[PDB]
Amino acid sequence: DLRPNPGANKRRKRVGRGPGSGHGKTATRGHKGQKSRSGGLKDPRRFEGGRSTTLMRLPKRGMQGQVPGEIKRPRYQGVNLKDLARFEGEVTPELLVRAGLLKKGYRLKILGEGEAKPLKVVAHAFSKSALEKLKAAGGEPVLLEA
Amino acid sequence: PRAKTGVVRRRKHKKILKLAKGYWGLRSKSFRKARETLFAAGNYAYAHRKRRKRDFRRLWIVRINAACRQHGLNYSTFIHGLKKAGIEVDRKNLADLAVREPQVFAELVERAKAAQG
Amino acid sequence: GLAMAVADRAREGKLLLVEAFAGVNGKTKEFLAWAKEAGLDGSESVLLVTGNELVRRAARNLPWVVTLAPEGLNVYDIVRTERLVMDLDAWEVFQNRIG
Amino acid sequence: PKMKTHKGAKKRVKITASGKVVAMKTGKRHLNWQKSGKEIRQKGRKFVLAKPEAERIKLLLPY
RNA sequence: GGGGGCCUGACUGCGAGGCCUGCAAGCCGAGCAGGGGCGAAAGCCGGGCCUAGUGAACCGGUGGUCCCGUGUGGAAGGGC
RNA sequence: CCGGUGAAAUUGAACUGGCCGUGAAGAUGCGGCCUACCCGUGGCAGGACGAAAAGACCCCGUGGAGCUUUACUGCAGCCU
RNA sequence: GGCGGUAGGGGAGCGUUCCCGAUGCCGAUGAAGGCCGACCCGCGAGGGCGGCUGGAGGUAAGGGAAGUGCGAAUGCCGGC
RNA sequence: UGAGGGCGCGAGCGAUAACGUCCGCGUCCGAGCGCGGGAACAACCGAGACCGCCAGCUAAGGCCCCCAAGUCUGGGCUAA
RNA sequence: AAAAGCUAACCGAGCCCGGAGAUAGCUGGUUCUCCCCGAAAUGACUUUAGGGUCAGCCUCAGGCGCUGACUGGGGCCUGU
RNA sequence: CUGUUGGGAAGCAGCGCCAGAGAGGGUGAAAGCCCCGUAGGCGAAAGGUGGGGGGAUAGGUGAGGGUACCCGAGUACCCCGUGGUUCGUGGAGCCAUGGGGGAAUCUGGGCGGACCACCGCCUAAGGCUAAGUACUCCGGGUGACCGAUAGCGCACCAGUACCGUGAGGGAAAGGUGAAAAGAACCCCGGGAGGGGAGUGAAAUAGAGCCUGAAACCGUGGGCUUACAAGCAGUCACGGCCCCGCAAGGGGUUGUGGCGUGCCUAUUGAAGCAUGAGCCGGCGACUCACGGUCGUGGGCGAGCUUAAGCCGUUGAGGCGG
RNA sequence: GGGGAACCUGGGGAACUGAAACAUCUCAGUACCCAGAGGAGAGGAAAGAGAAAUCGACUCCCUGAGUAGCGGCGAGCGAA
RNA sequence: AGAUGGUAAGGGCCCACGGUGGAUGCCUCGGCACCCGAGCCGAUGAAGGACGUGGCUACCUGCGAUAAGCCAGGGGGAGCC
Ligand SMILES: [Mg+2]
Ligand SMILES: [Mg+2]
Ligand SMILES: [Mg+2]
Ligand SMILES: [Mg+2]
Ligand SMILES: [Mg+2]
Ligand SMILES: [Mg+2]
Ligand SMILES: [Mg+2]
Ligand SMILES: [Mg+2]
Ligand SMILES: [Mg+2]
Ligand SMILES: [Mg+2]
Ligand SMILES: [Mg+2]
Ligand SMILES: [Mg+2]
Ligand SMILES: [Mg+2]
Ligand SMILES: [Mg+2]
Ligand SMILES: [Mg+2]
Ligand SMILES: [Mg+2]
Ligand SMILES: [Mg+2]
Ligand SMILES: [Mg+2]
Ligand SMILES: [Mg+2]
Repeated sequence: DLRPNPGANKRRKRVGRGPGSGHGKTATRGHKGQKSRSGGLKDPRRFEGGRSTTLMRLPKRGMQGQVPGEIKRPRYQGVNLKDLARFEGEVTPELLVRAGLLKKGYRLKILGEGEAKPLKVVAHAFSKSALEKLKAAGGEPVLLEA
Repeated sequence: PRAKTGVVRRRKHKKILKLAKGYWGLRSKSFRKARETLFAAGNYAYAHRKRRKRDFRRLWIVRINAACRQHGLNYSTFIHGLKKAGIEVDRKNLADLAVREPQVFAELVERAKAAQG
Repeated sequence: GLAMAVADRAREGKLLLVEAFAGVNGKTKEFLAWAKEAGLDGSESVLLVTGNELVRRAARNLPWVVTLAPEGLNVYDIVRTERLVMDLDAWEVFQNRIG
Repeated sequence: PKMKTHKGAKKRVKITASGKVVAMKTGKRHLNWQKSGKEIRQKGRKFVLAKPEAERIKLLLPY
């Protein structure tokens, strides 16, 4: 293809809205008409009316914070073995991040659904009702400790 | 990339002048006056192009009425016979044969006094 | 996008890898005869790639031939020019990109 | 720039896993001088809503 | 509706399906388990013949709770 | 009246009659009817709801500002 | 079969300024702009054509970026 | 968008006044101040206007003149 | 020497520069063309009544396909 | 280089040349090769710089055992007010402290979010320290930045004229021609201003001298108007003058038909509700970041970078 | 010793505004006043961080991160 | 009896020709921003300014009682005040 004639496809050009005209868009600039319109209508999300919002809900969802804030206990993240059959061997968190899971959430636990290739998976924990689902396969050593 | 007005705003005011030709005083040289009286025209011309028939629709009848009453009968009594004769011809204009040879129309009259009396 | 355009000249044949040069040194005259003995008669435009800063000189003043280092194969200039030329010194990085 | 979440809504609401929004039920720490023991049950359980949840969704969004 | 007896179902854990209705609410409710009251049993009991007699949310007191509790162990505060 | 010099507010545009009705209902401007050669000049002020400073009047604004107080909170100062 | 239409919604287009298209092309045998016209294309906003003036820049087809299209705001500048 | 308005009707207020108001049904103006009758007359009557034509059928309403259409036929009525 | 008078021609708080493009639920303006559809002035809440959130009524795109308005027949509810 | 239009050639045609230089600007119009210059290369007696190299100097260079010496004072620490850290007294630490109480020398002293025990980090109350970082009066390069109402207020004798005592406010205004070659001279006339001749390619480029619109003023010509009631127009016919070929077309209007200016707010207009004397220009939904929906393209259990690092200078690649 | 367009450190330090009123809060230690340091300024060699019997002076960009947290827990504020 | 032109003081409509006025189009010793560089000056008197200075000089510019300027070195080579 030469330099010109490489136009776009279709359904993609901008032609944005130009509401300063005389029969295209209206002489009130689109979504305006009544009044109280030049700056803003406050935030139509959490507010407006001036009644009581809908913040009238109760926030029991506790442990809403202290002072030093969060605390460093490790995030246990699980992983469904459905695609653990994509590979095989002494699979370790070391590469499970390289595959496309965990992502330094760290502390890998295995669980899930499906046939498991008797592939000996080393991790930090295993779901019981899946561990016998592994017991009919191979071997599963545990993490270091805590 | 600035894009001043320039050509655009003038040429338009020249077109309104172009249609405001012969309009009294400021109504043809002052722009936003010429804009106005053009609004009424296109409206005045609209309605009247709907009206020009009713004008002639009326005129024809009087001439017709002028003719029938020169035989001795009214327009109301004239038309019925023609209609009784079932003659979807008479375009109320084409009944202008009162100075376009009359016997052609004078003997349309007697073909009316038939089917009614 | 780098690949697509290269085959576009291959798909039309408008391609050439080179390696031999009567103009391995600096002279615009020491090139246009090379083009004569290769097939570029000033009819249509050309992009050129080489890792030698001498040949560039030998054509940096060529209106229908724009310089290009082996790296920034800008798809602009590729599609810009109506024909393409490149070298192995390119066809190892273009390969190390994809190949 | 960089929209600020609404911690006054985080502490109150939890975003589901089908996009729905669910809050604890209202009316359980004031009116309880003995009224319907029935009521102290369908108010200790979470409930979902309708239109206004999208008014809430947009108050979160990075979370 | 007027009397007498025995009782505490003015229970707990749920709760299908629905009236009204913009939201929040408000309102009725069969069915099951734990345990109990009455009645010989069928059965009834999740307040009063009903429709009014009430207050989102924020903040804080009191009693329990396998909870969280900052390097760790108690503690302080928080959470249900 | 003649010679010389020569502004202003106002102004959408005008070829600007009266009367009796209509009409958000005070019509040169709509309907009907009557009157009226074109154009000035001197003057009078009934109309053009006349020019408004955004009426000197009343009301509104979760406006302003001055003043008052055993309205609220703070401060100087004063006692302690 | 439908096509009156305000707020409002969707779709489609015309014009201006600039960039790729360009070391390209049109331009002294006259460009942009300004006076015309009863010619032609388009329903359109617009694009071409003949004449006059002017005297040096202007840029197609397809893409891109906008300080982008005026009839009013007792809008502002200037002129009358 | 959340000020509506008119008319017919069923109520309340009002004086079985208000071209006054608050409701319900429906209609129309607003958005149909675009056409025809109502002299004039936004919502009373007819009738939804995409454009053109010097073509025909009609509704309301009208047929002596402005004003298009019977001084139409028969039968009564009234002398203001 | 007291009117709230005067403080550089308008003093219930001087003038200038700045915060500064303060704020304004208020007024007014909001610019080119053509096609299709096409409303609302209702209800609830609101220091709420010119404003604002939700439902209602509108437009567009996708997934549904006789259900939809209206009528006829059968049943039921109604207490002017 | 020549030839040919052209007042003028860089244009057009032919024949060539350079190229590490074909980026630009100027020359009577559009030049790679007429001019300055660009590619590339050389360069200062003097001042400065120094950030790269080198010399010198400042400074610095061992361990084991014992000793019972010293390790930064109203300081540490505690309380009463307080500020900073996201900490609005909150469970409220830590850092600094205005007031008050007031230590110790490694058998010591602070900290790890009240407090205590252990465990771990630190050794305060003396000071100094380049680099990496912000800015643009200045210089350079660059621009999908403007082009005389724009761009800062000033392209120009502008922070001027002008206003105000004063701080302070603060404009308007560019364009002959390539060359002044700028009108000798004659005539009207007091001059100004004009006629002619002349220069000039052009004076219809005349010194507010490129283009010259619109409002506004006037002269000439075609149509009309002194029995007529008017948002000033529309429709029809005739009439007058003009263009044109049949036929048709332009401009005007006498008569007849109808005809309640525009915008805005209003339920509501023709309106006695807002606004505009007119004209011409400036003037009003863009941008940044995050996010919901839609769509176009890339990959697809994956998808993707940010700061930054190498390189021509309108090239990209790494960077997980 | 004074000047220097902005940049930098310290001493003081608002209110409009937001909260659709408004006092805690925000705007913000911003704008403004003062003193001073130069081509940069400030900071700068742990009585540090923070959980590993680990990092190692200080500044600067990215991410962490609108996380943890702060809040008439309301607007909204905002680390390491 | 009747019918009918017929004059324009002036106006309106239009075409032509100009006057003011300056938009639009073209040009730019001007500014706007980005990146780099560079970054202080003064008691040896600074930044800024007053007055003067020329053969004649009104303003600008430069300069300073030696005054549109002095001295030495370096660049350059036909004009200059
Ligand atoms: Mg636009
Ligand atoms: Mg519309
Ligand atoms: Mg407003
Ligand atoms: Mg609300
Ligand atoms: Mg499992
Ligand atoms: Mg007819
Ligand atoms: Mg006849
Ligand atoms: Mg009058
Ligand atoms: Mg008061
Ligand atoms: Mg242009
Ligand atoms: Mg009528
Ligand atoms: Mg139809
Ligand atoms: Mg008749
Ligand atoms: Mg006073
Ligand atoms: Mg010739
Ligand atoms: Mg200017
Ligand atoms: Mg000005
Ligand atoms: Mg204008
Ligand atoms: Mg300097």
